[PDB]
Amino acid sequence: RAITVFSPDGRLFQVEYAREAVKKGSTALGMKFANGVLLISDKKVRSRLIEQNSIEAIQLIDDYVAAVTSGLVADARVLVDFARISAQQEKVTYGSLVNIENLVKRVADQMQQYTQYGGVRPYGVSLIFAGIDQIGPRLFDCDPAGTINEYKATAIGSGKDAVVSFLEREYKENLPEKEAVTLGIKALKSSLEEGEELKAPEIASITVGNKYRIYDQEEVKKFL
Amino acid sequence: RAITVFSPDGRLFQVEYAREAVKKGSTALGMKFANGVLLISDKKVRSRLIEQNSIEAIQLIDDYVAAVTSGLVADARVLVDFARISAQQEKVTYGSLVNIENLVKRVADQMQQYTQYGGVRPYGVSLIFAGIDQIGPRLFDCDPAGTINEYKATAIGSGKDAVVSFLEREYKENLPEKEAVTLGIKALKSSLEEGEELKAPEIASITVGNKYRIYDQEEVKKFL
Amino acid sequence: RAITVFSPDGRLFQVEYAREAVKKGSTALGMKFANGVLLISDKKVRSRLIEQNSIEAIQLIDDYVAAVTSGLVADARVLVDFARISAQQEKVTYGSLVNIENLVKRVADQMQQYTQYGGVRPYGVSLIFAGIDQIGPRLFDCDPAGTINEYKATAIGSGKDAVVSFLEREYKENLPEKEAVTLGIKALKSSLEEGEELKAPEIASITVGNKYRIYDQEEVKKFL
Amino acid sequence: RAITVFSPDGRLFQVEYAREAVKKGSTALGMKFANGVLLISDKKVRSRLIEQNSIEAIQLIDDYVAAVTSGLVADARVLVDFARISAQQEKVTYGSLVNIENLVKRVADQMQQYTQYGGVRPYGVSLIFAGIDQIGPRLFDCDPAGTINEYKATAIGSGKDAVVSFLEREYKENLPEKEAVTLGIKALKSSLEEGEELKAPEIASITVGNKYRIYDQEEVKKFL
Amino acid sequence: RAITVFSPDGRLFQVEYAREAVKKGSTALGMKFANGVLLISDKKVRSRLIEQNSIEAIQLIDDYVAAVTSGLVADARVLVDFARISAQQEKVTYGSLVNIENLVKRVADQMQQYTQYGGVRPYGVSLIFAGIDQIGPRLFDCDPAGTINEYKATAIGSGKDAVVSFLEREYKENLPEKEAVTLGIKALKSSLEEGEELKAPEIASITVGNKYRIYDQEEVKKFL
Amino acid sequence: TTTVGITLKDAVIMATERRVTMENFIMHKNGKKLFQIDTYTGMTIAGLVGDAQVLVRYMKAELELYRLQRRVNMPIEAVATLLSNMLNQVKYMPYMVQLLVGGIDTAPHVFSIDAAGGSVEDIYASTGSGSPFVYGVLESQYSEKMTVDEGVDLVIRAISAAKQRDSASGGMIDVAVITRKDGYVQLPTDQIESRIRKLGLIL
Amino acid sequence: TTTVGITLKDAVIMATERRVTMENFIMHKNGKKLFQIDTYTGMTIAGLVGDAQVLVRYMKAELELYRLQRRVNMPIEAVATLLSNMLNQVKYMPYMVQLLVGGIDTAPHVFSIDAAGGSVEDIYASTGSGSPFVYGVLESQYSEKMTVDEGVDLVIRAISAAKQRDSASGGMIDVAVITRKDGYVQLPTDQIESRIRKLGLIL
Amino acid sequence: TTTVGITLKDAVIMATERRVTMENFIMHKNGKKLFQIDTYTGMTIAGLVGDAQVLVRYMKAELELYRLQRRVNMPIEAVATLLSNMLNQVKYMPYMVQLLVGGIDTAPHVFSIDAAGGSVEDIYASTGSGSPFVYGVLESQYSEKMTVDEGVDLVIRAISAAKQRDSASGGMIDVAVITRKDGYVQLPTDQIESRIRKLGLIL
Amino acid sequence: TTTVGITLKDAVIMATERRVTMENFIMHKNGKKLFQIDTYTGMTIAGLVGDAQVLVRYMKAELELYRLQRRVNMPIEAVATLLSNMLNQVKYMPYMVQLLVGGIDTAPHVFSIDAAGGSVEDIYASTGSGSPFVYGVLESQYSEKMTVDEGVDLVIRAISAAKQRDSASGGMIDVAVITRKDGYVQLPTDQIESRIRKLGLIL
Repeated sequence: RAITVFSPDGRLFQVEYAREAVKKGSTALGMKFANGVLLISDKKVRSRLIEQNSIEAIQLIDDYVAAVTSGLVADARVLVDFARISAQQEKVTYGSLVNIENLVKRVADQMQQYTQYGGVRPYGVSLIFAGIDQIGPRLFDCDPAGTINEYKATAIGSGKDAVVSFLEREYKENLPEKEAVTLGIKALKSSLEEGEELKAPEIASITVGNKYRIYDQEEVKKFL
Repeated sequence: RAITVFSPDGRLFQVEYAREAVKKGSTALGMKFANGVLLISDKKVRSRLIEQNSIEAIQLIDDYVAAVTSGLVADARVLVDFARISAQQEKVTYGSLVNIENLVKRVADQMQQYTQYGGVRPYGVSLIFAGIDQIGPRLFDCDPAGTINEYKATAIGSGKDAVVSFLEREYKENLPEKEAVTLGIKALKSSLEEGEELKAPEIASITVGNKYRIYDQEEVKKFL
Repeated sequence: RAITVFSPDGRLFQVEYAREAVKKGSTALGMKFANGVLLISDKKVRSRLIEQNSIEAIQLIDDYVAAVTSGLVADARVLVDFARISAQQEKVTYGSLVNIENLVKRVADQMQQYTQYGGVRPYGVSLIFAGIDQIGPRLFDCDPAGTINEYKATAIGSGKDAVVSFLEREYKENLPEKEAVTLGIKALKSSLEEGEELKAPEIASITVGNKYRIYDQEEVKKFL
Repeated sequence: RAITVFSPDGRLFQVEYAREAVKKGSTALGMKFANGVLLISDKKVRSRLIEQNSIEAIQLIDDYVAAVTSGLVADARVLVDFARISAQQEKVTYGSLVNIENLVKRVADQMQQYTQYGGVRPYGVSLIFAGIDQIGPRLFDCDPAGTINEYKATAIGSGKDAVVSFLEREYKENLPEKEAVTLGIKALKSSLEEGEELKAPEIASITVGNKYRIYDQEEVKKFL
Repeated sequence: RAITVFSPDGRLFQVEYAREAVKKGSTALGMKFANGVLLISDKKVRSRLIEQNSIEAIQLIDDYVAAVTSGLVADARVLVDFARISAQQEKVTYGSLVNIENLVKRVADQMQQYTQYGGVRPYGVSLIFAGIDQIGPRLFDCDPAGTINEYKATAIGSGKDAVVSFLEREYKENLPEKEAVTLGIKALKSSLEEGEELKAPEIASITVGNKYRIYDQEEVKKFL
Repeated sequence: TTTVGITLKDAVIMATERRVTMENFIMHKNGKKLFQIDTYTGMTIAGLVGDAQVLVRYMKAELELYRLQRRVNMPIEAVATLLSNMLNQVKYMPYMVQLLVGGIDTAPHVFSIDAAGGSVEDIYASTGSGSPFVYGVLESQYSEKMTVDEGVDLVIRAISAAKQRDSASGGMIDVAVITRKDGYVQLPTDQIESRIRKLGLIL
Repeated sequence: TTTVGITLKDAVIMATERRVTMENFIMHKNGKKLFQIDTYTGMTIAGLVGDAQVLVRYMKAELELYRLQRRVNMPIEAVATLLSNMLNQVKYMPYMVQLLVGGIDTAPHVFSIDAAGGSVEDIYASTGSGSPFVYGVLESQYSEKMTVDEGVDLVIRAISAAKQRDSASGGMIDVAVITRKDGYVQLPTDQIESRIRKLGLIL
Repeated sequence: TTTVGITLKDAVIMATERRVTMENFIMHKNGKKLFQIDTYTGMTIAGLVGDAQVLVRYMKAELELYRLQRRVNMPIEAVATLLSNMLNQVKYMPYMVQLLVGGIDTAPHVFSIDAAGGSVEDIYASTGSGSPFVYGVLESQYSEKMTVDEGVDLVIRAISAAKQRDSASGGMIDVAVITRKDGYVQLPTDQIESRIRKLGLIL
Repeated sequence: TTTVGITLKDAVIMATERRVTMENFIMHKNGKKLFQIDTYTGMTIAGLVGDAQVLVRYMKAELELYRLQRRVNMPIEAVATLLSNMLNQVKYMPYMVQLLVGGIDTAPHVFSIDAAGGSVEDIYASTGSGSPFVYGVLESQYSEKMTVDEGVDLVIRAISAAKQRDSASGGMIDVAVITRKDGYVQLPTDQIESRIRKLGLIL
């Protein structure tokens, strides 16, 4: 009941308790478009003393894999650094990052381990990975148990369910990049406009063939 | 009562609790036919955002052993990867995968270990293995304690008992592949048609001599 | 009270709880005859989908030591594999398996260890070993504490006590092989004919000088 | 509830309890100015027997990174020494301390570890780091979970909230050094003038290009 | 109270609980005579299926040290094998088994260790060692704490106290071997004749200068 | 020994001799030095026999595990990089071997790897004892505008020159053409004898 | 020393001399170099004595454990691959031995393994000090259309030539024919002396 | 082999030959010895091939991880210090290589690193077998008041002198100019042939 | 040194000289090289003294532990296999020794073990410096139809020939006959001097 052992009926209570820990985080989402994929994190810069642009929740794992996280921010940073060095290991060994699915699977195995053993709590963090590989655009989710699922569009955070409802209704598969980031912002709006404000969010995109591009402060307000 | 130690009467409570965890999973089944063996997983693609065909629960262990799993999906992926590298170890050592029973036995020993020791919970996952070896077609089950049993036809998941009742009545030993996958789909139907829908399931087969063939989306709907 | 530590009066509760776990198993027995020894396991093939002959509970440890087990089947398979590799170690070291008593003693030391230490439960399994060595025919028992005893005839499983009562009355020491397997089947009958069925059991024998012979399906029904 | 495992709803109770341990400490703060950054610790020299100037809470990590701490003073000294040797590792490896953010991230990973594992309590200490790198002036916070945030001005200690309220109202971004240390002292005053005394505080500054300068006893009283 | 830690007043509860475990065993005893020492175990062969003579509780440690045990028989066999290999170590190192007291002391240190540490229960077994060395005939006892005492005559088992009372009254120090084994059998009788039967016991002797001699079945019945 | 690998328009042809010695003393008149390492790429062997067969077992295993985990074949640059890292993780208990791995993914390749793990691409390569002879004839006759038939004729002429002018090579030549359309196909010995008798190299 | 192994139609014949030296100084006029390694396959020894007997003990153990765990015999390719991996896991504290393992599973085989673990098939093979002589006579007289009797006569003529023309070999020849029908049967010394006196090789 | 690196006003030009041998026996007429190691710095190779390619893979990985973690490129002093610590942590199982890493951060640099990890700056440097020739011509003709075109002409004249007077070098020269404005740009082979035919070095 | 072991009808006779050197310089005119290793089997020593005495201590210990655990003696094949595995687990920090272990279980045996652990049976064997002489006389005079008295006379004649024609051997001969009936009995020196004076070998 108080460490990763099984329930009276088939539940891992600590891994549940980690999922409600990642429900308490900041919302973020991502979606594929016609020839790439985008990630938009809400960034709700609370005080004016925070160095707005220098805090980044969309972090790069490689020039061809990015990640946005939600949950406990410390476990987030540690796990994202593990993903970075694992991508570097595959660059050293095989010469290129052939599959981004292998990269999410190794990180998810790392999370499964601390789901599995005693003497350690699970990673209370959830992530979504985005990028192109040889196969094409991929968008993955990652769960405190280490569960991965592949999406065309997904969410994470406090606005998990509201955003996923909007995506469940209004997502169109093949979509130009401009209308894609517009649909993503409308998703982020409908959920986060319960504090009656959104802000400028942070958003990155790739189209297949090019490297990574994170927007600047000025460009996102045009779509806002 | 709360770790793998014995009961007041002869029960391992955690390994039980793992068996009810694998009762909460998705159903799948498999059966031998005249010269091979098939595995059909129900795949119930819930949302439209899931990349339907790219999530695979029938996963290959070698070109001559396949596996379909049920239970906690993270423990599933980790254990299936252990089975993959163990089959590769036997390819390096002996030159070929002579017995698929050795392959299920090593994986089941791995599950018995975390059934045996403290400081770790049991693997809450159940699997069935299928394929031909030098002996011929084999179909195995694997249990959270590490129990293995050999079948001509078996099931796993939420529709364990209903499917096994249908198989217990209506199974014929030597059967052509077409009527075999038809009987398997009728089995999967009778259980899973309590939500009054089935979907297109996923299904793979081998006939002895050939390699592996997983169906595509179009072929399974002809038998549906 | 809940790990292998002593009682308020001289009992190991977990090793007891393991003995009631092996009381919940399938019955089996064995007996010496005039120039060899036999092992008969009841095999109660429950469903028709089980591959009747391919599940084997009489398993070979060497061409001159066999074993039949009862209790938790996973711990059974792991311990029997330990006995196999230990017999192989003695073949590598000394050139031959001179004493089968050494082989049961090493396995029983392995069981005593997890009777002794914390952080591990005892092996909930009981076995009987049979075979000839340089000394002659030997038949051993093995107990969840690691207790060994040597018999002329013994039992294990759910029908422990009923079979041992019949053996206690009706055993004759020097006996031809045919009347020996007949007496063994009468023993297995009297106990297991409470579900008003026996089935074809599985039975193996050695006479001193020859290797191992496990019966086929047809031969055991003549004595049935 | 009593070690770093998760809550019934998403809380790490020990890491909370560490945050209330660092709320019980001595207050300190820091802020960027036009071309550098300052750190002012309150130093409340209680008895006259304490060697006033030789106790230092603003401690140097490198000639181009300084740190002031709050909370348990022993955990403070141990963690500050870890930061010192980590900065020295980066000097040995890369030739220079290129990013001060890397330095706060390694220390915060060290704190995340004892947030993560059992058999160890979290570091009950909070720190703020200040200095210039190749990027420019940086000011970081560090939290018992290992959370880092970047500020233009921040606080820590018993007067966390009162000082942060004054900074939230009255901070101006680009500011000459004299008016900067005056604003910092007014911040430290408004909070700590509840015991109706402040004292001479301790305060250090850097302007980009120069090394470190800690004031002497005489200079701080001019701004007091 | 439930592991080897101290009492509210000076007791090791687990080592006590081990002493009541060795009170539940089979009785045995030993005594010096004029130029040697004897060990008599009661052997109460319960069923007729036990291979009467092949179960031995008087076991040899060396050609010049023997041992008879009482308590948990599995811990007995493991500890006796430790004593065997320790005697062999002293034969390798020094050339001969000069002191049998060193041999009982090393075994007793082995028992003290699992009396001392947590994560392991004490050895629930008691032994008596007998044999001649360079000093002469020695007879030792060994206790679940690792306590050793030297006797001229001692007992162990269920008939500890009754036998020790008879020995306390009727022991004569210098005694010919025949009258010695007669006195020992009278001791074993008076205690064990509460089930109104004794049986043939097992008994071994040494006279100083000769090797070991265990009686056969026929010789002990003359003294019975 | 001798190996040869040729990249041409949309195909790669790799062939070896079959004579293994293992002593001076030629011992096995029919060995095996041409290995299919994956369904679209193969590997040839020109070193110490035991070490190289261990290498072939390991690379078959790793590429099969790769194809299973990723549902796609491995690229040729990746398999040469993997093989180079394997040979260069241990070079002070070294493998004395000269590997040559060819195959097609979206364009044909044949890569050479020395005993120290220096992977390098070339449009045709050769390893082994009788290697400079086939480099001579491939320097004189090879054109990249060839078909598959002219290519395999060039390869058989090459290995025939190496068998004529070298002691260590010899035995029956075996050739495998790997192309994207028909995959990896090893020619039967009847067609090889047919090309030998047609090109006027039989004696 | 000398060994010989011949694959013919549905059988494999393996024979050795029996003379062990262990010095220059021939010391044991009746050794044992032909070992049954499993109920349908055998192994011959041509190296350092102690290392090779350790190898025979290990392979008997591993193949018996295999047959027990799987209820079927091991294939010949598997036992040679196992033996090669064993010899090649340690080659810098190496085994100085030349192994030759023959047997039948669904087709007869005889595989040769050097000290570095290079497993390679051949239809007849030989190892040891007096090995080129039996390669000479097996190159001149062996045909694959032989029976078992013509095969064992060829083998005895071979080892007789090696005993006549080599110092290290000698002693009484022992032969074992392994076939699928009758299994592994080692010929008694009376039939061996009968074939020696019949073929005109006795002196 | 030969490499050359020149620092001039706001640029750094690095060029190599492309001929890899790997034997005496020149084997690969088109190798790759000029590697882009990061978006503003490159690395040239003049040693044992396998070890140096491992070094290039590791430095690409470490500098890419660096740029990702810090959102800025690594300085040239830092990459040479890193490379020196890497080569000097193991020098008794050593790398036999001579590395030359050039690039621009706020001022152009080209640093030379020997096999023992002695990083040292110079305004022009060269490594490899045919290195003293290009040191001769760069001692006689180089001025720091050059443009980029005069610099790359000097570099091609240098490597042409080394190709004329040395056996180990040769093959088609490849050149890359790295400057702060246009970044790292490797010249196409058409412009290289154009400068060769213009400067009167073609034969 | 010299040892000798003879298997005859139901007995085995093992004898040694007693002269230990340990230098050139014969130092100990009465050593001990014949050791009883178990109640029905013995061991003789012909190598480096210290290593061999360690071997004797270990084998006494292991066989006594064996007899205690199993209540039966160890077979001779088992003790030679054990001794061979012991000597062959360490051969690169090796034991320079030549062991010879004889004894009777159900049939008499005498096994020879070299420094590499090659156990091999023979009906008579010898080790040591003066070993070819006793092999000569045992080749000329030994018959397997001997009694015990003719056997021990043959053994004393053998070791007398070795003492006459070799520097390293010498000293008083000690002999032990091990048979199944009377067990292991070492002859007293009075009977040995009696046989020496009877056979006409005293000088």
